[PDB]
Amino acid sequence: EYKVAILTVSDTVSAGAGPDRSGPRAVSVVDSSSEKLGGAKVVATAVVPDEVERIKDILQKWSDVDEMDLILTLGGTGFTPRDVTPEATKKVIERETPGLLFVMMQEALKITPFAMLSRSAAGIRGSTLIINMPGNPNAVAECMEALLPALKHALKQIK
Amino acid sequence: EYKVAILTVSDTVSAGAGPDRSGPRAVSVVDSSSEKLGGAKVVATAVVPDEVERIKDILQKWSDVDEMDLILTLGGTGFTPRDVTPEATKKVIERETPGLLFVMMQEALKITPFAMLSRSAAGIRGSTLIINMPGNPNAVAECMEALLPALKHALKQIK
Amino acid sequence: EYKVAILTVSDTVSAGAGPDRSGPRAVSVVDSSSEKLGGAKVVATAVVPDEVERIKDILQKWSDVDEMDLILTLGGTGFTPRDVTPEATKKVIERETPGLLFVMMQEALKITPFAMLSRSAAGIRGSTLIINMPGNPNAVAECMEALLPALKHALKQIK
Repeated sequence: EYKVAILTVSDTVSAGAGPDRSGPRAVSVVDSSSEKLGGAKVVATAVVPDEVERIKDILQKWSDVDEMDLILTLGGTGFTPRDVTPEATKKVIERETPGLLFVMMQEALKITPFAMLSRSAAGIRGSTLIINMPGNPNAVAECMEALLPALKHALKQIK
Repeated sequence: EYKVAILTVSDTVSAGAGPDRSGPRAVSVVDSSSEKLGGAKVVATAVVPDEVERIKDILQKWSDVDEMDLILTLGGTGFTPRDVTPEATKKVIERETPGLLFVMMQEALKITPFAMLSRSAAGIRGSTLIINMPGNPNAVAECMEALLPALKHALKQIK
Repeated sequence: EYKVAILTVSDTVSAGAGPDRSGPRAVSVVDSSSEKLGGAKVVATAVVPDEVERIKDILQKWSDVDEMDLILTLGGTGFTPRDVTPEATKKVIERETPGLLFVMMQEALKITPFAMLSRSAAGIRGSTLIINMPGNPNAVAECMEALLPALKHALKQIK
């Protein structure tokens, strides 16, 4: 009923130099949150390198052509010079959703102060909600737990 | 002494299809916060539909021509495709006031996690402070309570 | 090992009409946080008036030409019409670092609600981290305490 897609952003994974350890975790978190999200299913994944054009193209495609309801990105959100996910994300979103970002930061900071190094963006494009999430496997579970109480209503409101 | 104006953003109310239930609440909250705000009075209200041009025009007019000290908007801050108040507001403000947004979000989240679905913007234009607030009648009371400790000094500082 | 530079923004100080009371405090906070920051030293200070061009030029110079690792600005962050530091900073940064802002706001609000009147910006330009901090002498000590747990890793990540 809600079409979720998960974008892994990683030079390493994209080059075939390493496995995606976060993608599967994210899929499985969404999957077991399905009821709480009002019926949602991961319907597509993709891997891109840490390059803004590659990130933008997918977000555009998944929003404008495939009409996903929810896109989660993983990675490319830190202080490393290659971390460009938020900049790519900011170019393509139309309506910022700063409350989602406030909640993720607030909860993540309860676990570790290193949370302050996340530079995630989030917003709506067309009728797709796009949320940047950190690249390590536990992050999606933690962010999804923080957002989950309200994310169902978020997706319903977007229509 | 401080001139407050309150803008209701709502297709329904603007079309005459329904009453403004939030406007009068906001007026009355400002009014009974007058002492705490250093002497403030709601001096004008207006209703506009959920259209960016209509919203921008009023914010411009009230800031540039009427020289309001404080403009509160109500509504148009959610995830609904018609909710365009923050996008309108972002076009017309000059200096962001992210602390006001942090406080409103932080307090609202203590009451309900659905607070994360607010996309309010806020900032200064010329010498007018503009704050987006949620469309339901209790929200202005709650946001004003969150901001009130420091809003007096905010208005003084703007001159 | 990390090159820190501290910019004081103040019409009064720049004109010679008054001393810098915050500058020396900031230098001394960085200095005595050196170990915790992985070896950092204030290597340069400058004073500029409350004018965006003056502020931008220095941030550009210190980032592009001198290659500072960390720039702290002091002052020009409130609601006063001359307070233009964040606007100047926003023009020169490339990658926002909103978690640093979230943390400073969160911690400052524990001390006083007037913290919500800070409009600080922060972000990375090239490989320089720029953080706006408030103009009063105790602020840099407080903000640095809030950021310190993670700022070492921030500077390492930027390279």
